[PDB]
Amino acid sequence: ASQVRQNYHEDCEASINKQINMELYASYVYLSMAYYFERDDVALPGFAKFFKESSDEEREHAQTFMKYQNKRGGRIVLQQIAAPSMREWGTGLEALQAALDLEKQVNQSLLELHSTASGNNDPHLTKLLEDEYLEEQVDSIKKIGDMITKLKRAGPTGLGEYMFDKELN
Amino acid sequence: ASQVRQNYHEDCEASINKQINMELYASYVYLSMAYYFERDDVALPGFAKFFKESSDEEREHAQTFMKYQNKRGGRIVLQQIAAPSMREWGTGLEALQAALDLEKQVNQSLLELHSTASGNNDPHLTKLLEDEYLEEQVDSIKKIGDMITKLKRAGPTGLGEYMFDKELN
Amino acid sequence: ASQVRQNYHEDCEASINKQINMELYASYVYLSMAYYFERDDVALPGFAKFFKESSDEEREHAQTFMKYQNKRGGRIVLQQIAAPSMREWGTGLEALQAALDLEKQVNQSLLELHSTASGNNDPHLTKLLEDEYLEEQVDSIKKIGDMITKLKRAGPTGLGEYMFDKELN
Amino acid sequence: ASQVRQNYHEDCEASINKQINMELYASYVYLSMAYYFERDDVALPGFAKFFKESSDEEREHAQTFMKYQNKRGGRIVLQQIAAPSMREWGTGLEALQAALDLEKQVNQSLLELHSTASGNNDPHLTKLLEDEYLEEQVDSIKKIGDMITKLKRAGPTGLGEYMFDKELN
Ligand SMILES: [Fe+3]
Ligand SMILES: [Fe+3]
Ligand SMILES: [Fe+3]
Ligand SMILES: [Fe+3]
Repeated sequence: ASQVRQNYHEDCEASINKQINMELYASYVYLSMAYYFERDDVALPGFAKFFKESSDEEREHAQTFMKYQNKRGGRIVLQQIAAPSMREWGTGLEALQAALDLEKQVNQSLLELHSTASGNNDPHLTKLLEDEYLEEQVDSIKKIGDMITKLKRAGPTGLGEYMFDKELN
Repeated sequence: ASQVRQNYHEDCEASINKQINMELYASYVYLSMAYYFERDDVALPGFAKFFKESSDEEREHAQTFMKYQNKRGGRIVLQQIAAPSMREWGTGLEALQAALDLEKQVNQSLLELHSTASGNNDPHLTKLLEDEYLEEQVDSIKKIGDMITKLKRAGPTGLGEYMFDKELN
Repeated sequence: ASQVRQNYHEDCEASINKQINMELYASYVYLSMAYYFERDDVALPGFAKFFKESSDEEREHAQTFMKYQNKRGGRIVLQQIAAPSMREWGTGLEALQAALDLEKQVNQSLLELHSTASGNNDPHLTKLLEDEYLEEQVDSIKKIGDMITKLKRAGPTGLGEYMFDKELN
Repeated sequence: ASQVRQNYHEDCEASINKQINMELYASYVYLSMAYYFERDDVALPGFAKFFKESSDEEREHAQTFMKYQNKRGGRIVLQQIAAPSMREWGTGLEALQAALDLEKQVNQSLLELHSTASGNNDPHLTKLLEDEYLEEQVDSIKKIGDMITKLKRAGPTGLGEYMFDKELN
């Protein structure tokens, strides 16, 4: 064990590692989405910049978990990162319904982790998750939900999608 | 009691108290509409900003009458504020016609209050109403009218509404 | 309907709607007190400014819950806002003890709402309540307490109240 | 008659002259009050500055009436100015109850004049009075009423009056 380790149970150390992987996976789906919308036969630069910033952001989240793992005395164990579930991501609206569901799975994974931290009476870890991750996921979800409604209104394809893309840039 | 009351009749004092309630109700209707247009399944932020400013400006008008009541010597009587007729305000065009409707009611009330003021030979109260309320009300009716015409032209729903929303923002 | 709702239970949604009403009522009580202390026969402008800011900060809290309801997926239900228990709030000290009383009621409500949030394992709702409401409420109770003690020392009426008013300004 | 005179009835010309005198008289009472409070055995510099500014202000009002008399084609007829009703003005509170009543008489005289202007269908003159004089008198009255209440609270004499005077400076 570690010299700084205090009130840090093996269960929570294990879930932070699985969470790290999950965040890297989401970062990777989003990176895949960013350059999909930069294809000449797609050409949605607003959508691309948006999923690029999302990929950055998820990768940021993984690093903060890694830093926390070290801060409490746990040990970072890095696993394989899966291929993006798709190689081609469809229409703008389809890519957004995808990210909505993906941020929801992550939200679900984070809430299960907060439950683990309560159960093990780790107030430091519950505060971490309530302040850096659960706040972030709920805002992210609401933002994409707004976007899905806005994009459906403009017409999810054709001229409306062209205009919506501009406003996302 | 009061030491400033001069040429201030009781049915004008009563009218002002009843007007303060009407203004607070309208403030709460526009507040209601404000947040309706933030629901993730409505997502019309321009409509939301326009109605939040409207809630503000109506609450201001109520405050201004409260200040007036005291300036003249009358006594403020605040009644309960009715719940808005709706929880869901429908489409952007339906909410605009609701506001147009509502502004005209407030205008009619204000014009009755102006009449009562003349009837009792209160030139101060008429001046207050003419400079502070009837001027603003007729302006605000003309604007919501312009808005309704523009929105019907842009196509009341669809891409047009998405575009008309962005100008309101 | 909503596309963002995740881990958002109905009795928390209901509590938030009932809390929004409570906040709007308190906003209207402080509004009432605000203008009471402007009557030409009361003329306590420091007390008036303190209660007008209080009306503002309570209306803000209601708005913040409204924003939260939408962020989580719940649906805002606005009820009628009761008329304040009084039209004349008595002396400066009597109005302060009224506010102290009222703030504690809101605090008790908020603490019940926090309890309901834990009961349903909503760590987001507890975090919202802890950072946004319980923190501000306990601060505001401590301030009105300090105020009440100072005003009783300065002599609750008389010259002391005239002087204590000027500090509040 | 005059080359610019249009829709200006002899009645309204006559009342503007009596009003001019009245304003000069009030200016003169206030000048008398200003230097009363500068006596070594009184020494209330706040009260003095306040009635000095009032004397200025009333004298200003008389001039604006004179200018209006010329603007419409009437002719300024200047009468004797009475001695101030008192040579010694008593306590601070007594001087303020005096000015309150004096501004009320003037308000009464102005309202009678507005009535004359309505009766003669002179919209220019009713607008003049509603915008430069009735607005001014109601504010003045409310201000002095506030002051009478504030001063009674501080204790209308002794230490409280000393402190109130400072705040008026
Ligand atoms: Fe993440
Ligand atoms: Fe209004
Ligand atoms: Fe509150
Ligand atoms: Fe005057």
